[PDB]
Amino acid sequence: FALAQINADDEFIGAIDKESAEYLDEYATLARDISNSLTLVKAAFGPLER
Amino acid sequence: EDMAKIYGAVAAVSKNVNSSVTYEVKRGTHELIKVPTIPHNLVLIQSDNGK
Repeated sequence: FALAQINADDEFIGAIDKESAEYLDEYATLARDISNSLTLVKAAFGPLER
Repeated sequence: EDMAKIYGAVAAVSKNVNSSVTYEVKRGTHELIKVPTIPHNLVLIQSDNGK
């Protein structure tokens, strides 16, 4: 009922641009953390029996 | 640095193996006391006149 239109201020565009850079740094960091952990498991542990 | 961390983790696990155990077995071993005098339990009774 009270839907309001969206105003794209210049600050909001800059806000998303800073977030875009942060997400890339986060995605790169998480991938490295995942890759390191996968390598650790292969050498640290083996198969589990009953 | 990550490879240094990973290898340290693996090296610690590989050292967790166990070599052997050591213990002293002493059950059933009791000390011995030493008896100086032999009990004879003998008494000599004589008459006053020696009859």
